[PDB]
Amino acid sequence: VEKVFFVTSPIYYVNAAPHIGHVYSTLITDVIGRYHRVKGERVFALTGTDEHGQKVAEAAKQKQVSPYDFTTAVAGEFKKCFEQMDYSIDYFIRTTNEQHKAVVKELWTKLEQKGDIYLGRYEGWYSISDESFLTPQNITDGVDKDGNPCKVSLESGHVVTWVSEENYMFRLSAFRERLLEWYHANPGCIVPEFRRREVIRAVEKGLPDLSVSRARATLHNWAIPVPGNPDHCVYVWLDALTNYLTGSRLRVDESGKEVSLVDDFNELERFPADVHVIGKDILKFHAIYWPAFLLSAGLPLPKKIVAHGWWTKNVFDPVEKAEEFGYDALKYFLLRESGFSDDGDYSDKNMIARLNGELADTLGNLVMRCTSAKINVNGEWPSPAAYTEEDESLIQLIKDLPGTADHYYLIPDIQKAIIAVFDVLRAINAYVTDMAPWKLVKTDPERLRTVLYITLEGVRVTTLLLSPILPRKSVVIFDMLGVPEVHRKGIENFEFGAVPPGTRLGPAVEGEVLFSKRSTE
Ligand code: MET
Repeated sequence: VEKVFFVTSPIYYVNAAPHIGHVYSTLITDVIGRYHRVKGERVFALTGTDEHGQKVAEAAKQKQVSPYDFTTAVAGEFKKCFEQMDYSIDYFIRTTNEQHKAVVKELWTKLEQKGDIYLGRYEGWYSISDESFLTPQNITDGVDKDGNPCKVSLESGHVVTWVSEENYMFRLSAFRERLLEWYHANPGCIVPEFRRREVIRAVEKGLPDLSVSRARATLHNWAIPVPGNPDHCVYVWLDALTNYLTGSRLRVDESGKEVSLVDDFNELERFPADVHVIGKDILKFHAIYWPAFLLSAGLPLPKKIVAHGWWTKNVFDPVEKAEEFGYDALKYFLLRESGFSDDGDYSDKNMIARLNGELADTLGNLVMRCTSAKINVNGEWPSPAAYTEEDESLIQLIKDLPGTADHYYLIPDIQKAIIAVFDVLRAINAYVTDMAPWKLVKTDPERLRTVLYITLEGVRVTTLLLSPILPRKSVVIFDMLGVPEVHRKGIENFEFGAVPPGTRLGPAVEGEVLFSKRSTE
């Protein structure tokens, strides 16, 4: 089916300021989005804030301001951060939004009508900071900010409290079999695989019913009322997970403000998400609860959930570090340095290593070589002569790259996609050192044409597939290479030889550097 490619970040709690956790999650969302736009598809990327809850109100209480003021402000801080980071997210959703609340009421009522919601009790442990229900096996001893003998979550380490409330309960136990079918039938639906195996083991152990309402007093009334029972409020997580459904039904205008909420999700061709980007901290909510709610309501399940190494909830300010090293450079580092186990190194020493070693020396260097007036004497893409077997060996790599990178982007594994491109860049540099085109201006012009054309085309294709990672620098590179706008996106232009010979380069700046190297501290 030809739909809108729907990619989402998680919606972040507004109890605190934007930090790297959120910037990272939304960066992954943004890159996936951009890739599918470069591929020439329709894209809706969603991000936003998660504004109801005991945890938010109790943080608004701390600053001694009303919940409406505190959330609006922090939401603003989030919006500004994402504009500074230079994402291309299509909409910013807020759970305080009135359209969103309508959708939550719709969904709640649908679940009630199915007989999947009932009035019961929850008597157990709860982490206010995680907004998570925990069994006694998931808790152990620890300390509070006041350093007293309290209990804490094994998951997160935040403080837990015992809760004994009469709650509206969701019949999650009844969705154990159908969830297991979904996992085993769609083995790519949770990524990476070891997290898929985690979710499956957990559901096989057994599922308790899930409390989906709280008594309004406990939430400091900062929540959505349960339809037809204002004594209770809706669990922040059913509220929160529903943002994806809300998002898929909002018409948005030129400026990014929402204007209309359609009745039927099919009208906009967005639901369900093709990728949900999340941190490992919130895997169970997205891989167990969410599909069960959607199963209950007769809605379609998402295609992929990708859970990364960081935690979604010693200073490291992204906006500071981007101002010091470059914006695209930082994004490159975060996407290249870590896969899906979180153990990677985020020191300056390392970023500089990757900035100099890879962005400057591999990519940047190569861009300057194939454009410089010394080597490229006519300032154009020359017409190639006949190809050696060494020429063919490089061309073959260039031709294979798009398919390879495409499979990686689709997993999705953005680290592996980058690596695949840089493998081809390293190869092109090797070909250039070997060919030595700087010598060939004097001795052999017929040959230089061939060498230079291949270089240029390798640089174009590598740059095209890197454009979701380095969106600004890719534009600068293409300008230098003189690539017409039409050839900068679309699967058509993944093919070798898309730009014809005789294409003129962009004008040069006598002092232009693509990536400037920085000192080993
Ligand atoms: C439905 S995504 C909710 C995520 C949660 N608000 C967090 O910040 O981790």
